[PDB]
Amino acid sequence: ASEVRIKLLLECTECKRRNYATEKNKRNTPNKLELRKYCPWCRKHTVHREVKI
Amino acid sequence: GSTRNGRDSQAKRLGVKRYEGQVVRAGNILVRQRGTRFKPGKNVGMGRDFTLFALVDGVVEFQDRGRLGRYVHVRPL
Amino acid sequence: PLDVALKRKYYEEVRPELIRRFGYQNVWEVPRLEKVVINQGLGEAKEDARILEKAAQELALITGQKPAVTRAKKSISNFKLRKGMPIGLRVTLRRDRMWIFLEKLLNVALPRIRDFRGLNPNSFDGRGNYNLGLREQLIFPEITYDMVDALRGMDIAVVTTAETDEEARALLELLGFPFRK
Amino acid sequence: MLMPRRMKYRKQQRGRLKGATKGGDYVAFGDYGLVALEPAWITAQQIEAARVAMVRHFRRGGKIFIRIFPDKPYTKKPLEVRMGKGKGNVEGYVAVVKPGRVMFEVAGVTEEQAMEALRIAGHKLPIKTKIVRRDAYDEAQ
Amino acid sequence: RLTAYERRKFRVRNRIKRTGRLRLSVFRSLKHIYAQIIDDEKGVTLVSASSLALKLKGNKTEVARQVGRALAEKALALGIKQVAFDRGPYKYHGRVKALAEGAREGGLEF
Amino acid sequence: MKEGIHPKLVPARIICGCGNVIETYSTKPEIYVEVCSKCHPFYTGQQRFVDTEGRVERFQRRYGDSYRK
RNA sequence: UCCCCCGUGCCCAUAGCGGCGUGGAACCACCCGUUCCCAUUCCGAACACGGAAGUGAAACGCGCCAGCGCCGAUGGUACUGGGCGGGCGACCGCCUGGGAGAGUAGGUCGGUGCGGGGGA
RNA sequence: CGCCUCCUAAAAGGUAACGGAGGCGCCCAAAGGUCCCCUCAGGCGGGACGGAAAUCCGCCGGAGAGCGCAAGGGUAGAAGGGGGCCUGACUGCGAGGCCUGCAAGCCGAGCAGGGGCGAAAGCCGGGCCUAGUGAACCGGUGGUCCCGUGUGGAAGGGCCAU
RNA sequence: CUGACUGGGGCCUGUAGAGCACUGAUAGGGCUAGGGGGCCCACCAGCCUACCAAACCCUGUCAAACUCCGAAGGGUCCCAG
Ligand SMILES: NC(=[NH2+])NCCC[C@H](N)C(=O)O
Ligand SMILES: [Mg+2]
Ligand SMILES: [Mg+2]
Ligand SMILES: [Mg+2]
Ligand SMILES: [Mg+2]
Ligand SMILES: [Mg+2]
Ligand SMILES: [Mg+2]
Ligand SMILES: [Mg+2]
Ligand SMILES: [Mg+2]
Ligand SMILES: [Mg+2]
Ligand SMILES: [Mg+2]
Ligand SMILES: [Mg+2]
Ligand SMILES: [Mg+2]
Ligand SMILES: [Mg+2]
Ligand SMILES: [Mg+2]
Ligand SMILES: [Mg+2]
Ligand SMILES: [Mg+2]
Ligand SMILES: [Mg+2]
Ligand SMILES: [Mg+2]
Ligand SMILES: [Mg+2]
Ligand SMILES: [Mg+2]
Ligand SMILES: [Mg+2]
Ligand SMILES: [Mg+2]
Ligand SMILES: [Mg+2]
Ligand SMILES: [Mg+2]
Ligand SMILES: [Mg+2]
Ligand SMILES: [Mg+2]
Ligand SMILES: [Mg+2]
Ligand SMILES: [Mg+2]
Ligand SMILES: [Mg+2]
Ligand SMILES: [Mg+2]
Ligand SMILES: [Mg+2]
Ligand SMILES: [Mg+2]
Ligand SMILES: [Mg+2]
Ligand SMILES: [Mg+2]
Ligand SMILES: [Mg+2]
Ligand SMILES: [Mg+2]
Ligand SMILES: [Mg+2]
Ligand SMILES: [Mg+2]
Ligand SMILES: [Mg+2]
Ligand SMILES: [Mg+2]
Ligand SMILES: [Mg+2]
Ligand SMILES: [Mg+2]
Ligand SMILES: [Mg+2]
Ligand SMILES: [Mg+2]
Ligand SMILES: [Mg+2]
Ligand SMILES: [Mg+2]
Ligand SMILES: [Mg+2]
Ligand SMILES: [Mg+2]
Ligand SMILES: [Mg+2]
Ligand SMILES: [Mg+2]
Ligand SMILES: [Mg+2]
Ligand SMILES: [Mg+2]
Ligand SMILES: [Mg+2]
Ligand SMILES: [Mg+2]
Ligand SMILES: [Mg+2]
Ligand SMILES: [Mg+2]
Ligand SMILES: [Mg+2]
Ligand SMILES: [Mg+2]
Ligand SMILES: [Mg+2]
Ligand SMILES: [Mg+2]
Ligand SMILES: [Mg+2]
Ligand SMILES: [Mg+2]
Ligand SMILES: [Mg+2]
Ligand SMILES: [Mg+2]
Ligand SMILES: [Mg+2]
Ligand SMILES: [Mg+2]
Ligand SMILES: [Mg+2]
Ligand SMILES: [Mg+2]
Ligand SMILES: [Mg+2]
Ligand SMILES: [Mg+2]
Ligand SMILES: [Mg+2]
Ligand SMILES: [Mg+2]
Ligand SMILES: [Mg+2]
Ligand SMILES: [Mg+2]
Ligand SMILES: [Mg+2]
Ligand SMILES: [Mg+2]
Ligand SMILES: [Mg+2]
Ligand SMILES: [Mg+2]
Ligand SMILES: [Mg+2]
Ligand SMILES: [Mg+2]
Ligand SMILES: [Mg+2]
Ligand SMILES: [Mg+2]
Ligand SMILES: [Mg+2]
Ligand SMILES: [Mg+2]
Ligand SMILES: [Mg+2]
Ligand SMILES: [Mg+2]
Ligand SMILES: [Mg+2]
Ligand SMILES: [Mg+2]
Ligand SMILES: [Mg+2]
Ligand SMILES: [Mg+2]
Ligand SMILES: [Mg+2]
Ligand SMILES: [Mg+2]
Ligand SMILES: [Mg+2]
Ligand SMILES: [Mg+2]
Ligand SMILES: [Mg+2]
Ligand SMILES: [Mg+2]
Ligand SMILES: [Mg+2]
Ligand SMILES: [Mg+2]
Ligand SMILES: [Mg+2]
Ligand SMILES: [Mg+2]
Ligand SMILES: [Mg+2]
Ligand SMILES: [Mg+2]
Ligand SMILES: [Mg+2]
Ligand SMILES: [Mg+2]
Ligand SMILES: [Mg+2]
Ligand SMILES: [Mg+2]
Ligand SMILES: [Mg+2]
Ligand SMILES: [Mg+2]
Ligand SMILES: [Mg+2]
Ligand SMILES: [Mg+2]
Ligand SMILES: [Mg+2]
Ligand SMILES: [Zn+2]
Ligand SMILES: [Zn+2]
Repeated sequence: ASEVRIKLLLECTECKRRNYATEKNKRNTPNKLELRKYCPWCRKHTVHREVKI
Repeated sequence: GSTRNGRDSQAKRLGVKRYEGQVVRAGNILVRQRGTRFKPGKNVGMGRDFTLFALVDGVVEFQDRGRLGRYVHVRPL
Repeated sequence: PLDVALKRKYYEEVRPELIRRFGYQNVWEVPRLEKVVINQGLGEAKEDARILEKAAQELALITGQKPAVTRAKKSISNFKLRKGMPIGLRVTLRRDRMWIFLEKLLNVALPRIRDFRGLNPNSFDGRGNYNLGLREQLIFPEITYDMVDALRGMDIAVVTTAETDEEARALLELLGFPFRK
Repeated sequence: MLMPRRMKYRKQQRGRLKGATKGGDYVAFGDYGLVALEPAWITAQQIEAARVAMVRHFRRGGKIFIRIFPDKPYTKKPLEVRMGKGKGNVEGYVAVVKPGRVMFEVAGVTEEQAMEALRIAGHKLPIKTKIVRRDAYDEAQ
Repeated sequence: RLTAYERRKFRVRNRIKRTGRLRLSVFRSLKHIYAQIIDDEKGVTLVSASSLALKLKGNKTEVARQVGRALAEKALALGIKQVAFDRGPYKYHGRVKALAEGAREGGLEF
Repeated sequence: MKEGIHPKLVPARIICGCGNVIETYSTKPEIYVEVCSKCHPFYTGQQRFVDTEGRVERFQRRYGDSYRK
């Protein structure tokens, strides 16, 4: 982790809860991360979006 | 006058943990190693750090297969 | 497969003469053409107008085959060269397309070569293959003065089933490869 | 004088001097040899003094073979410092020599010359030595 | 010095052997296609089937299928049900695939 | 061959200046060339174009034997 | 249960390199094609399909050859667990039990299981 | 001055000195999962510009290349190179162990939920592996709707995540 | 009755010694790119080297952070005293 390699949260796009923490390099990956992920509240996979940590 | 050395890391306690003929339970670590100095054989799994461990209750057996490497097996009891 | 003069000339005239000249005991033992590989060393397209798509369009008109990009194995300081850079074109001709290319190469191309004194007899693999290089692409009948932006030549590998240079010399010359010495 | 052109490591542990020579125990080139009777670290300067003594005796003619090489760095702390603060600096190089080692050989020279040169050479060395002559025993090695 | 063929063969086979299922090996020549179901723990073949042994005839794909069906019938007779497919150096496709499908139609489990 | 990435090869006439016509295959059905193997000086025996000169020099002067003897 | 071939294992070079010879009935391969399935950062080379005129040239299989590679004693030695001595030391020996590596003699151009197809 | 690698270290583990040498305080949205395919460095010969070294062809070449970065181990019967589809760089747990003064640190089959790749067998709880890190306390933000000082709320706290 | 210690058996190991196959060091010789030098040229090549020398080969060696090898021992589990 660094200024360019930031920590971030993944938010379930359906119920808006933050379910995962991870990182990316915002120089290499300037766009918000979009990833399918299991949401324990929705109890199914869901597109999760990057949200500021 | 001074030294620019003086560093060393902690010893990692690697090696075989269960020798041939030993009675192990499933999950028992058999070998701690760097890379595959020993390869998993029958009823032996391998973890992300090359750790060999028993998949079943049984008796540990070693085998040297020449160019194919040394293997660690577990024989069901 | 297409009826093509050179290919026909190989089976009808060249094979018997070779069987004669060396006395092979097996039909498979006699020198055959395996592939013609064409390579554009380029790398003048490393950066700059790294559109060598102009050259690929040219190679394809010559061979009827679309060349595949070659890329730098490693990065190089002095040639100003980073790993993975598109530096050349390479097309592997076999069978009917190989015959057709050589056919025009002998009849038309090499004659159109400037101050042509004949192919270099010494340019043989040692293992029975041959290689020659060109300065221009204008040599070929497919390419006209209009449609060409700059001068880029190529390497040509002719691969034979022959085990020796002697045998390979025999086959290639029989086909019509014009040697100076 | 003799020392490695290059090395993997600047400094070596001191180690030990047990046993007869590992090898190098038979005349292999010349007619006569100088054999080590005692273990020692033989310095590069000792080796060179031995060499120069032999060519000086020969004047012109003969051939000397030097069969040991000082690749072991010798270490000494700067004068009047205390213990600690790291290993001393490399001051020289030594050849490890054990009993039975043929250190020098000569050729192209009479027996009287070879005996005498090797004798003088021996006086430059920190150990007892023996003069030997090539043998069938050597030849069979 | 191994070949692409030899490496490819080892690669897919090693993976199969790790699972410890009975192994359904398939050899495909220019003319024929062969299958043996192998116990790699005892190093023994259990049941066999081929176009050469069945004197099969026609289209190589349709033949492959038939030797597959055949292998199944004999296999089920010995109580062999579950198996692992050993495509070896061959793509899972065409003739090999056909044999596989024929084995499955026969009730071989994989 | 992969489809749609290659120029199609059609029957073709390459027409040389010497009157040579070559039946072959190409991406352009008709082509004119200034030269071919059939007329090129290197190929045709040794048809030495403009200069079959043979040096001509240097004793080739012979103008003449007139100095006195 | 015998020989040949085709699969597939095991031992893990005594099995390998190189040289030479040999085999196509069968099998295997090359081969003949590229319509179809599938395929090439280009290429039916590969992968794949449909074939069956040809050739064992390539590959593969099987023999023979010890130039290389590989294996390798018996002796003897180094070293040493335990027991004792000697030297001011660097170090040197004895007893008992163990015992190399190098090298020498020599060995090796594989052996074997299971299932197929063929032959006697 | 913590951490990693090698040696010292006396062929299990461990083992000190202001002993001998080097590294870390990152990184990667692929440099991750899976399926399929591919195989190096180097030497020699051949080939326009082209060179010791750019790309091409042939032969030899078991690993001396590669594996982001130190070193060691490992490794082509891939962990290396390319492509397709992807997000398991899961949630809820966890038999059994390694290591170990404590607290930590490490490996982990298997079961369930909902998935990814694959015909399948199967693999997938990040990364060839060992460094890339920091206990409590105090406080922030998202969620939860557990407590709510007579009662309903609210203030403020708890719990889950960061 | 499981203990220290001991007998048998299996597995694990990389030290002593040794070796040079790997990483490096290494004297001499041979062979042979590369320079230095000398004849002979600027017409671009040639010839000679008791010169410094890469790679390779031979002979002979060196190594805690080298290993194609490799003990005695040591460790651990099982049965027995
Ligand atoms: N286990 C043994 N016998 N060791 C012998 C070495 C003892 C002594 N240093 C000697 O040279 O004699
Ligand atoms: Mg310092
Ligand atoms: Mg230190
Ligand atoms: Mg430290
Ligand atoms: Mg320590
Ligand atoms: Mg420690
Ligand atoms: Mg350590
Ligand atoms: Mg161990
Ligand atoms: Mg794992
Ligand atoms: Mg991993
Ligand atoms: Mg055993
Ligand atoms: Mg077993
Ligand atoms: Mg033919
Ligand atoms: Mg030549
Ligand atoms: Mg050839
Ligand atoms: Mg033209
Ligand atoms: Mg000391
Ligand atoms: Mg001294
Ligand atoms: Mg000292
Ligand atoms: Mg002082
Ligand atoms: Mg000190
Ligand atoms: Mg000192
Ligand atoms: Mg000194
Ligand atoms: Mg010595
Ligand atoms: Mg003296
Ligand atoms: Mg010797
Ligand atoms: Mg298509
Ligand atoms: Mg077979
Ligand atoms: Mg052979
Ligand atoms: Mg024959
Ligand atoms: Mg043969
Ligand atoms: Mg036939
Ligand atoms: Mg026949
Ligand atoms: Mg088509
Ligand atoms: Mg059709
Ligand atoms: Mg084809
Ligand atoms: Mg094929
Ligand atoms: Mg046919
Ligand atoms: Mg043949
Ligand atoms: Mg094959
Ligand atoms: Mg023999
Ligand atoms: Mg051996
Ligand atoms: Mg030996
Ligand atoms: Mg002995
Ligand atoms: Mg003792
Ligand atoms: Mg002592
Ligand atoms: Mg002794
Ligand atoms: Mg003794
Ligand atoms: Mg004894
Ligand atoms: Mg030993
Ligand atoms: Mg021995
Ligand atoms: Mg052999
Ligand atoms: Mg076999
Ligand atoms: Mg067996
Ligand atoms: Mg049989
Ligand atoms: Mg039979
Ligand atoms: Mg240690
Ligand atoms: Mg240690
Ligand atoms: Mg230890
Ligand atoms: Mg110890
Ligand atoms: Mg422990
Ligand atoms: Mg300090
Ligand atoms: Mg530091
Ligand atoms: Mg990718
Ligand atoms: Mg992928
Ligand atoms: Mg190469
Ligand atoms: Mg070249
Ligand atoms: Mg050039
Ligand atoms: Mg070049
Ligand atoms: Mg490497
Ligand atoms: Mg991949
Ligand atoms: Mg999808
Ligand atoms: Mg536990
Ligand atoms: Mg603990
Ligand atoms: Mg730690
Ligand atoms: Mg599941
Ligand atoms: Mg599922
Ligand atoms: Mg699933
Ligand atoms: Mg599916
Ligand atoms: Mg599944
Ligand atoms: Mg799991
Ligand atoms: Mg990685
Ligand atoms: Mg990592
Ligand atoms: Mg990876
Ligand atoms: Mg941590
Ligand atoms: Mg904390
Ligand atoms: Mg406090
Ligand atoms: Mg708080
Ligand atoms: Mg709250
Ligand atoms: Mg409430
Ligand atoms: Mg209230
Ligand atoms: Mg109210
Ligand atoms: Mg209430
Ligand atoms: Mg409210
Ligand atoms: Mg609240
Ligand atoms: Mg938390
Ligand atoms: Mg008792
Ligand atoms: Mg006990
Ligand atoms: Mg006990
Ligand atoms: Mg005991
Ligand atoms: Mg030693
Ligand atoms: Mg060495
Ligand atoms: Mg030697
Ligand atoms: Mg030593
Ligand atoms: Mg040594
Ligand atoms: Mg050491
Ligand atoms: Mg050592
Ligand atoms: Mg040995
Ligand atoms: Mg032992
Ligand atoms: Mg013991
Ligand atoms: Mg024991
Ligand atoms: Mg007892
Ligand atoms: Zn949700
Ligand atoms: Zn013409």
